[PDB]
Amino acid sequence: ANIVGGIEYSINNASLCSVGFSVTRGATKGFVTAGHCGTVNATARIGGAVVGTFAARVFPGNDRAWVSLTSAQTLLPRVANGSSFVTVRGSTEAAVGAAVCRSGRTTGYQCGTITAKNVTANYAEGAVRGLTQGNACMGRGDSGGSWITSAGQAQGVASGGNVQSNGNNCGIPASQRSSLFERLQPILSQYGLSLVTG
Amino acid sequence: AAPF
Repeated sequence: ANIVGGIEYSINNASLCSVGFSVTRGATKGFVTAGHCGTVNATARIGGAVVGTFAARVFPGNDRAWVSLTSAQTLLPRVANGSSFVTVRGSTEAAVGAAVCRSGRTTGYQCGTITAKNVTANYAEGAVRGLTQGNACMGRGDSGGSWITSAGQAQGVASGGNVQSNGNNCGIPASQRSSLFERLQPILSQYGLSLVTG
Repeated sequence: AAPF
């Protein structure tokens, strides 16, 4: 399978999540995603084919994971934006006020701006601290997907937000949306990963 | 907030 940020993957033939970013760890290929998407050793599938398993995760507290993939997967420095792509150029963290976009299997590619950093989400499983908040909308299934600047600077992977009855926060005004992401920096250092870029 |  071609690994691009934003596409859908299922976990243990059950839950759906989105790919964050293509990465490597020495000769091992992988992608980073959301910790709540799977437990260590859960099986990841893309289009019905097995592509890898969860190698590690942290959730709650933080919300992060990396899946190591088989050798046959093709890592790409890209994030899906409809039919086109956003090239990954690095991981410079943007500041409050910067515009940002995110891509996921549920709402597609949405952009907004970063409104706050170091936010705590009180999920039913326990708190998740240090999240950054943006007002791009997102829905159930978007978790783990890519947060990136139009310029290609990777920001993080989707964690969660304030959902309405329709399964997303796209029907509410930007001013009231709270879409949270886990910063990428700490996941790269924690797992010793390197981003695939182009 | 809920996870996703």
